[PDB]
Amino acid sequence: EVNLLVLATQYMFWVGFVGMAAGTLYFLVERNSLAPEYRSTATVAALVTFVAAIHYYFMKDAVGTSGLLSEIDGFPTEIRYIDWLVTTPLLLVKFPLLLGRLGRPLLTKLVIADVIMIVGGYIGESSINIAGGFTQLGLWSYLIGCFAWIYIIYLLFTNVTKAAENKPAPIRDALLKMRLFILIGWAIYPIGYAVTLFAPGVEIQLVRELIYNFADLTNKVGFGLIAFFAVKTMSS
Ligand SMILES: *C/C=C(C)/C=C/C=C(C)/C=C/C1=C(C)CCCC1(C)C
Repeated sequence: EVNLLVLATQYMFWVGFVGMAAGTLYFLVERNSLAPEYRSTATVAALVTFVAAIHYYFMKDAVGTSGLLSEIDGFPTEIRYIDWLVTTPLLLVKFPLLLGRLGRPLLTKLVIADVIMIVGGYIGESSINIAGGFTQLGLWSYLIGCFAWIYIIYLLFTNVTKAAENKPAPIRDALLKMRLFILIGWAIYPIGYAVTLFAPGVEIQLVRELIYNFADLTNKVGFGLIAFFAVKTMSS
């Protein structure tokens, strides 16, 4: 029997695709509206939504067109993590990019941590999927991942926060907003993992992907816009 939740998530994957495609085009069109020194801010933001767009395009093949639960296949975990592996670092660079051999140590710390977080997650999810339920590898990977994540938040609310003050108001204020994305917006994913780790089922997975879809829109388009307006405001 055809499933309404399945049809719904099929639709939402298109929403992700179109939202990401549209953000991508916005950033690319408004790039020359920027001083030549700020254009990289738009390009990096566009590259991220672009990657997420390709991710959401290929989700169409994971669910399929059937509407049947049992028809759900593909490699949606790999698709999502390859997206995450590329986009999360490209999102984190927006911090030292707004700041300015003086923003490179911060960047280096951000990305090592981020890489530990993402691949930890991948190892854990893959183990959970293969077993069809809780594994301790699934638990410890996660915890290590969360540690990396908390380390990132620490840098943003200390290192980044302090350097922010030495920047012009609209850049400083953007940087301070951006932090909350990583603290609150990014919290959605490890929460979704926790549910997955302790509550198996295809349907709950579809719901997590739904929520991730909104998280992503916020954390990629939203987060990109914030930084883009600062560099346009400071382009006068
Ligand atoms: C655009 C995609 C984004 C912003 C994805 C962010 C992903 C995370 C913040 C992942 C977090 C995880 C942990 C904090 C612990 C280990 C499990 C991970 C992958 C889910």
